[PDB]
Amino acid sequence: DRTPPTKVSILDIAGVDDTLQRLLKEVWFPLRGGEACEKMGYRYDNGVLLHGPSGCGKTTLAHAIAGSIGVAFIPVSAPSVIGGTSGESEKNIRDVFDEAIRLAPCLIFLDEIDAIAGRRESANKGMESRIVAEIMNGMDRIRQNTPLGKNVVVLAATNRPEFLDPAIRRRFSVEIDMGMPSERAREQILRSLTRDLSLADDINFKELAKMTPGYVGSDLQYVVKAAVSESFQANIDSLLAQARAKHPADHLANVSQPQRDWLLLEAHRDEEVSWPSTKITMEQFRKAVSLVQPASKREGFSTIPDTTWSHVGALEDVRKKLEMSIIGPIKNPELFTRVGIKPAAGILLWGPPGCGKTLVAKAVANESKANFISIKGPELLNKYVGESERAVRQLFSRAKSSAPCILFFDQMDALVPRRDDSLSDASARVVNTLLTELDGVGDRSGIYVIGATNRPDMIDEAIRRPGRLGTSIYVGLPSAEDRVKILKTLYRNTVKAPQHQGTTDADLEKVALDLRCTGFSGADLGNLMQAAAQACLERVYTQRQQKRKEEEEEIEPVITMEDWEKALNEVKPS
Amino acid sequence: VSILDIAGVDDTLQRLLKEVWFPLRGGEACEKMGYRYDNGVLLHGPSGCGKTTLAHAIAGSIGVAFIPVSAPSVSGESEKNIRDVFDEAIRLAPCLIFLDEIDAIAGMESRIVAEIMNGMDRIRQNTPLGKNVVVLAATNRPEFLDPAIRRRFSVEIDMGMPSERAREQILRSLTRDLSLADDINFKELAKMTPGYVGSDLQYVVKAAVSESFQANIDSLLAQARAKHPADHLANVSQPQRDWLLLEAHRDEEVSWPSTKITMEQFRKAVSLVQPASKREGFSTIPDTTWSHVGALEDVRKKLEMSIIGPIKNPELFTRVGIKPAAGILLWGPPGCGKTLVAKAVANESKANFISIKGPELLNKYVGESERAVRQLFSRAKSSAPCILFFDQMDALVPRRDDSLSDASARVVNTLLTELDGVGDRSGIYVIGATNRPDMIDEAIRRPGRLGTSIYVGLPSAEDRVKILKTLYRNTVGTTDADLEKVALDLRCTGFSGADLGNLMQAAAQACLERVYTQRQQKRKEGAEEEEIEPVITMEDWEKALNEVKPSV
Repeated sequence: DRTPPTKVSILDIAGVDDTLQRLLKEVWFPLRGGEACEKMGYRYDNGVLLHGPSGCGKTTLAHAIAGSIGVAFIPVSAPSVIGGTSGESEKNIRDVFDEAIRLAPCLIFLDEIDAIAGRRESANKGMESRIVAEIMNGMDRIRQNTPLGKNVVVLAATNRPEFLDPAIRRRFSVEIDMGMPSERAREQILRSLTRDLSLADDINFKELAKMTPGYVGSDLQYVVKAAVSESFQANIDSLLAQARAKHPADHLANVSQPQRDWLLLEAHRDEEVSWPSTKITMEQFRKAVSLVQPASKREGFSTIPDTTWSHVGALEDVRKKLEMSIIGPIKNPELFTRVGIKPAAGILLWGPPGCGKTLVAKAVANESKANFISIKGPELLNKYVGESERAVRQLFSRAKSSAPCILFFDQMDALVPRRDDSLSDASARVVNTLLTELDGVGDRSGIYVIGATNRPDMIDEAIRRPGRLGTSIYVGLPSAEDRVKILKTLYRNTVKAPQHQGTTDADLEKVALDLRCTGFSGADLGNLMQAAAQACLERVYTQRQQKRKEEEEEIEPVITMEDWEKALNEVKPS
Repeated sequence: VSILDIAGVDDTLQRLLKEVWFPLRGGEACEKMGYRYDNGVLLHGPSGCGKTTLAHAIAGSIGVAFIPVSAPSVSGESEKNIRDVFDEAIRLAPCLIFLDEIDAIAGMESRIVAEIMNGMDRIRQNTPLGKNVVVLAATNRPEFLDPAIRRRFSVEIDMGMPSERAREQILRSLTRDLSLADDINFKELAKMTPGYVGSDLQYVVKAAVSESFQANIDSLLAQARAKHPADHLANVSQPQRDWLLLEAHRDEEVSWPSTKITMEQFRKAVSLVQPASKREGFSTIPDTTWSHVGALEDVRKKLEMSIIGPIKNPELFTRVGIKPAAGILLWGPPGCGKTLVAKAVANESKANFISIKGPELLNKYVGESERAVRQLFSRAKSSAPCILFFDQMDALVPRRDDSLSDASARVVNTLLTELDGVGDRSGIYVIGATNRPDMIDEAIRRPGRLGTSIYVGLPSAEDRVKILKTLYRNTVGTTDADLEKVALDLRCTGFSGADLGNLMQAAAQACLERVYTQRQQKRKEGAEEEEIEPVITMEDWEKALNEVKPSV
């Protein structure tokens, strides 16, 4: 078996243009330009490493390169060349390299180098170091035993380059990082995948790339399949209706509607009808967002909050400040960079206690359509010496992974004390890391930090430096008349489910002027409405088990004044 | 036909429609769409649930030629056979391909997996785009398949708890050639067979056959006993006597009665067989009533509004616009009657009740430690609606003030993700039970997840009377009125479910001490007639109550 390549050609891959260009100069040139090596009398062989996150299409890229070059290609997987009998797996590697040198020129894709060559330092078992030594000797066999006219190139891929032994890691000449696709790369991948498929003219790939911060190419491959399935859903329902009308015959049985129609589909079988030509509607792409989970979800993704600026009352000047400071750079980075405005990485919110300042950050996150990550107050402070700052640094690393990102801390007053006084030592060990991280990335990384505090005058001055959390904004408390819109939008987007109901919009205005509902914010009003609905449902459940006992129906979801009255008598501010 | 013989699988066919019927028959829709449609349907379920039956049903319903492939059906020659199958399948398109027990030959087997990969690629690239073939397979365990095959086989259909009609029809599909009487009524057997699967029904029918023919066997035994005079021939023991009687006779054959298995024998076999596919299965709806649980009227109402209301009227909460909580949290005295509280809610909800006995899910495995948690939620979703009980909640997620143990983090994050995924409409609610609220992971107590903390109270005096009555009945005058006063003792107030049992055991200690003193005195002073008496009077309970102290 000469191991011929396949047809996974470049037309199916995109978004890796920066990396793919380097391959043109590093792997294509030696493989078929070996005649240049022979004429120059210079052995020109190389080993290329493609290290990147899992599910980035590395196998597809290798297959595409092998198919495009057209030379022999021998893929090797790490588990497939491991034998229980100690002394035969090394024979397998030797035979693979002998085949490579014999069937020259060719390309070797030794997949999952991390699973075959670990660290020799901790390799107690002789097999682990034996494999590394075998690869080391085989690389020299490659470099020497060549016909001088047709060199061979070795391609390897992994996910943890640090896990590789330093010796084997050094042998691969150029290590290429295929990071998470950017907006342009994601748009290119989405448009390339939807190549042969008929697309609706209103499909906008740009804002497709815009709502997917943390997805990966494989995640996009699942998303396109989900959207295709949703498009086929309407055609399947149309087929079901066409079967119900084409051969009604009342029914051939009395089992169930899906089974009853599937009998008709079975009965037709050979009969065929023209299939309507449907184009994937843009609504289905947005529907597919929830159908495919992101790879970077479990790692504290904290999906974009659904709360909008409606949930917060008035504060127009505050919203203008936020739009000009954070939203604007994210919305139109080109326009702001035209003026040369470096996006400030830090903003500070101070004033009343932690009533609803979190919702302010969620509003910015939703407006910017960027990932939001929060922290449960001073949860980062632990008794151990080292892990106190390790979580802080992991936060910023994850924010690097999911760009853009929103890192909103909670109650910094207990996490970054003023270190001017010669008091406490562990606290300084964390604030120093915080200053370093803030100073590190504020320009174009897209990771903006939002402060949360209620005594800004007692916070340390080094953080309030410009570029860091130096933008101080005083978020107050919404007034009574502001609560009119808040209650209306809270009730409207939640229930609104069918004159004879218990909406009573005037009751919302009456509640908004409650004398005992003073210290309430966007979160407090939402909690109050939740409590009122819970009390109303309690009343419904109580009444349903008495009047029916002495059965009419599930009587009513009607919400009366007494529900809100008991809620306000059973609510505590802050 | 195919559907008529396999009913109760409405969800299976509904999920199968647009992934199977669409490409095989209406493949030209994709050709007009210009989209290749490659998938591998992952079918999972215990043996006997009907994987082979549904496979042969789709094969007989499509009407095209089908090749029956199983695990034993096919180091290079079997690979060539699979190439022969696949190349003709793509050549003879459209066609249906199914590989039964695909797990058993996808572990030679690695070469089989490589052949399957190459075949799926060649189907992807060589299809006419208008008449394709679908690689269908069924596995008794999804975990056994290769992870690469797992990712490639991203299409799944859940064959969960078999329907009553399905169970009845598969019972009849077990009894084709069985010589049966006319008294069999398969309808009631399925209705009283909630917690069994196809293999379990096979066990049930085999036990029924064995018990039915036990009538023939002991008929022969009685005939042999009456045939041979002189009382008996073996004085050792009854079964050895039966075997000795059967040995000598041997060749003197008799007309074996043409016995037909009766429904009564099936009823007898139902009780004997109870595997439940687990330690408890899904523990079919408990019979505990709210009269069993003592008082807790406020607690009862809180459980109503928190869990029972969402279960009874799922649309009501959506109409009010409140997402139901992920479940409840229980705390207070030790685990005396928390299971009663959970079982009462399960019984009123009339849903499945699955409980985990604390530090049992965690074993020496670390890879499967989270897999067990995932599988529990998967089965609960399959058997929706269901309630899940976690007593001794401390055994899984103590306070993570110091997030050091990597396995603990892997467990807690996975458990949080799974419980958060399905808490609103899927009908699965998880019950958390422990002794102290403050020894649980903090990332659970906040709203949305298990943030509803409910305090379970100690049993009352009327409950204490019944608690004493049950245990004292198990110890066997009864003196029920005396036990009432014992339960009404002021010094006995500071007890709980565990405490009364230890109090009774200590009272037995004083009683037997008095018995020893009487035995010594009567034999020596007052011969050794071992006049043992277990009667317990007020002196014993009073002395034990004074000698026993309340717990904390």
